[PDB]
Amino acid sequence: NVIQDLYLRELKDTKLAPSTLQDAEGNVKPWNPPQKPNLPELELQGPEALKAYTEQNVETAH
Amino acid sequence: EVSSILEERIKGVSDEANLNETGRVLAVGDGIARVFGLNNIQAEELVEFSSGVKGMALNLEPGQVGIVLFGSDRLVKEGELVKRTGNIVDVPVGPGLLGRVVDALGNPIDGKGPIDAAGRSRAQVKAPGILPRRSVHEPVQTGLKAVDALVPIGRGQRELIIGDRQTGKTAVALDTILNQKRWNNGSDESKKLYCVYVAVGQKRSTVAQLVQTLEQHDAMKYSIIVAATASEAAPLQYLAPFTAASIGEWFRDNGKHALIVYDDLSKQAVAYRQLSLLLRRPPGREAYPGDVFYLHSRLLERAAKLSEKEGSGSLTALPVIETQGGDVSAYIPTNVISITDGQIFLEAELFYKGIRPAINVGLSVSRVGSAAQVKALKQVAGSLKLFLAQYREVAAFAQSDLDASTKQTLVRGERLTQLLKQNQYSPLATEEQVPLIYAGVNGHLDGIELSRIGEFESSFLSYLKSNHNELLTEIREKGELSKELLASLKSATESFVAT
Amino acid sequence: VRYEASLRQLEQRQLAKSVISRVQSELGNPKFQEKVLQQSISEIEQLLSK
Amino acid sequence: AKSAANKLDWAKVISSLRITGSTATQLSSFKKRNDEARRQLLELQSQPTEVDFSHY
Amino acid sequence: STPITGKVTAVIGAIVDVHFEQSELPAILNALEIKTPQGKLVLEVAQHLGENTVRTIAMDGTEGLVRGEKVLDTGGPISVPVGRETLGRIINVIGEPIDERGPIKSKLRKPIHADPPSFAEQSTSAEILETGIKVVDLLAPYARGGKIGLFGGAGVGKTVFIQELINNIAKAHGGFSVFTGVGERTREGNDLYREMKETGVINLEGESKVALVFGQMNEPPGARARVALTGLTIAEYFRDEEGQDVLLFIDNIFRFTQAGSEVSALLGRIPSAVGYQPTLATDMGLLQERITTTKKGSVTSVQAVYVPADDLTDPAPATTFAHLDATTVLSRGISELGIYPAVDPLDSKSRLLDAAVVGQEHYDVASKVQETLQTYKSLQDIIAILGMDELSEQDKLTVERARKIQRFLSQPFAVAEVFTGIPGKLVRLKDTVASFKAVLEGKYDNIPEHAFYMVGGIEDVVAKAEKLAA
Repeated sequence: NVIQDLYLRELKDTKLAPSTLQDAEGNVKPWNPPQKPNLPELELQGPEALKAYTEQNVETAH
Repeated sequence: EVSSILEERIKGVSDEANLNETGRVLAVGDGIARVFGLNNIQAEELVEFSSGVKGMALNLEPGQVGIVLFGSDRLVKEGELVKRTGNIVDVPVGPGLLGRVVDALGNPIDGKGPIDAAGRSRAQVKAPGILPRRSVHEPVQTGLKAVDALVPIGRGQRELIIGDRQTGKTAVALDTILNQKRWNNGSDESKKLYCVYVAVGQKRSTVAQLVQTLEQHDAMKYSIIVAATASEAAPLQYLAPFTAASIGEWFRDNGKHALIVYDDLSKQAVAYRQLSLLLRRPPGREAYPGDVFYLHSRLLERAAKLSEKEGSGSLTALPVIETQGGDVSAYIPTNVISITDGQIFLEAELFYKGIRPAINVGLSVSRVGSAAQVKALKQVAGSLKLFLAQYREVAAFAQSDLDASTKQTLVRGERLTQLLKQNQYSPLATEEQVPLIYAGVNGHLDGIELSRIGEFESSFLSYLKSNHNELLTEIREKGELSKELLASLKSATESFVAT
Repeated sequence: VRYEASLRQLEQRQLAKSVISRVQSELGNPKFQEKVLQQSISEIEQLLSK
Repeated sequence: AKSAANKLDWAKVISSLRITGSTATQLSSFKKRNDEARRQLLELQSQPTEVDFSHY
Repeated sequence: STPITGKVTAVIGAIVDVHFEQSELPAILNALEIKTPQGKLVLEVAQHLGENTVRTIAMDGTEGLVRGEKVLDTGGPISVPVGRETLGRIINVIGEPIDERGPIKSKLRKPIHADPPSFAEQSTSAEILETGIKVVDLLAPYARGGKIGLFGGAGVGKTVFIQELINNIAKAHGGFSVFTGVGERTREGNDLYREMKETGVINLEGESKVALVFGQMNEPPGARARVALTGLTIAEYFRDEEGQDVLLFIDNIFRFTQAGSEVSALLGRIPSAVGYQPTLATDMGLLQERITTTKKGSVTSVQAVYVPADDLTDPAPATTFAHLDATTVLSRGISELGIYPAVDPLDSKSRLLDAAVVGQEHYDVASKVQETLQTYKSLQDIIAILGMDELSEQDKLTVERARKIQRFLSQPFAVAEVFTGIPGKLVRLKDTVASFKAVLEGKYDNIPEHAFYMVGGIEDVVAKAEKLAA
């Protein structure tokens, strides 16, 4: 009686709706782009490198 | 869409008025609702709630009748109807549970195929008479060479598979189900064992491998898997071996055979313990109930090989018992060991030593054993017991160098031992077990290096199929070796050993 | 792909809660009187037969 | 290239025999090889960037 | 009508009884809340004793519970927060932040209980974890879907083992994780929290790669029990709705077993298995089934486990051994010997090890290892009494390779820079298979034992042959 009655009103006035795109989007992973590769590692730049490498290995040994 | 299917189902549900006797929960705790009313009610009869939980009535007493709840404690409250269905626990039995994984309740949990039923038979019944019996003499081939010869297998013949934890207990058992595919393929239905694997208090993850492996080898069209999992409650686990055996009874009564592999009674006991302790039943050995014995005994005495009158059928059984490092002196192993006729005892050492299966066949005996054994296999492996038997005791002598005698025994034993090391999940026919063992016995395999044993096995088999597959088919179907086949069988081994 | 799969389930779940929504209307409306009585008389017919 | 680096390292192993100490000969040879092997497996993981709008 | 009033009737430790009014009709698994100076004491109804009177377990202090003090009825289990914004925050057992940065962000909430996924939902493994630890990787590797268990005694570096796996594996994989701490010391929490903040696994902005759920042992026995149910629920949310693999971690899961045992006697449930809860199988069973691979996510737990009295033939570990897929065994002796980790070579076993799943070469190599060590251990007896020169030449050589192998298990870790002080190594699965093989084939018995001591991958083994010579 009541099972049928309740179910008719609910089925008729409310179908299967797909969600909004906006609601879906939020609930999924965002997408971020790639940021900054890298600048290779310094080991002095300028003539700071030049004077220093030449002076440090002047020594050799027997 | 989906709603339509559901719409179909909704209409098929109506208001139901009439209901019989009832009770109302007074207090519910720990899965033990305690009910007021249910005066006249059968012993261990089924009750259905108003919240749709099921129960059984272990306790009947006049003040309160103490229901034991199977499901949730969250749908059961105070002051709730408990309708008396009026039917003691019974579950459907049919032929339709072939290829069907069912829960403890008998419904498909894999979601494949309907249950074609014909009757519902009680989970507990009583074991047939003395006159409903006939001696055990029917072989059964497991596909492992060692088990079939040293401690043969039979029909309505139960004998343990008691061993240590994750040492390939399941591999000893699985090989047999896969071997029962052989009879199934033909059409003599008095040779068809319709296997049942009963996973009790064993999780759904483990079982998912169990089903997967069956499916790959096309063995879910006669295997039945009754499951009461680790998560599923103590009534379901307590009632899982009783539900499974009962399915087997339909087959058995119609004149057929079927086979039940229980895994594991170590877990059946644990569930009875949970039930006893919450209903405050008497204590016993090791803190498991004292009355556990009675439980196991009732289940194991229905596994029997019946008279020809009862159609010439049986319920063959193979319980699997989980040990805590090889303890057999433990209260639950000890009960089962006395009840059943035979044991197989797997060993941890063999496992570590890279021999898998790690079945150890010296400490295996079958009480009834070889009365059920193929004639062919008895001739070529009587010898085989006496050769391996000496080698164990003479392997208590270890290397520098030894007597001329002692060293010989090790050479013979060891080639045989590597022969009986086999890969798992690989069954064998009667026509390919019988030639190999004869090679060992007659010392054409024990004249050949250890390393080359594994090689020898396949080559010799192929060599026999190419030259004379007539002798193999003859061997198989006669079931026995005649002097004309025994002449030939030596001749053949010689040409093969030459190459 | 996961959420699309999830969505077919959700759609049914929205209809579950909808049953609750008609339930509210029944107890507000004189369905609260009339259907309780549809229920009562059927119980009278069944119980007379016992 | 990468093989020139690895040939040149073996010239440097026998060089470190002739001088005393090999304080940054070794530290240099190890760094060069190492970060060369790392960029190579890094590249095997690297695919061009595409989105499959005709399957998913 | 449902009363919103209960008056407390008996405080006997953690057990708190309430006297609800007319019409209440109590239901198990509800949550009662009592206003208290220490917040809101949560009570999880675990019995009704009849006539509107529950017997409940406390999740907060009862050293200030006043009798006669009003007890509201909240209903069902408590609801924690789940999401992806629930990562890299420290969440209490009652669901509240002890990391003190406003509330733990939500979208949706679910309760600490969940029904276990049905047979139809279950699906198999197909991915193979690689930990980067040479002993685990050759003799028992884990696979996603698995319920890994780190069995050992005390002093075998239990936290350190658990720490190692986060240092490597956690960064590597594309999924998020959940770290759950069950009943552990105030030192250990802080050690985990600092070390991984620095390593960037914990970040103050959400959407991390771990979660933190610290439940501690100076909280009543019921809280220690339901810290685990709380963290687990975050992982189910990942798995199903947000469709991401989890590499869950729980610590120490004996505090979960031991906790149930405490409130078991007092609730009336007389001990079984000798000193343990009679509900040991089912509580485990429910817990383990939630952690699995289904139609979407694969939640592969790494669980610490404590073996009491260093004896693993005792009923509490033995029951568990069944429940876990990929056991390892650790011991005091191995750790002290200088062999890191203390994992034993023959006792590390998986039910996920197949000869095809890990490939034929791998399988054959790990079997040879299992044999050579086992001959070594049989020979120990002979060598003790008889002497080492009354061994055959085949035997003597197996002793020798087995010694090389035995010291080829030793690899230092970064999180065991409190022992050796030498950072960790990453060792690829193929590199373990190839270097062990070489020893066994007899082509790499030119290498001494100490050059397999303290090495990474293959490249390392070669590098150490040169160093010792000079």
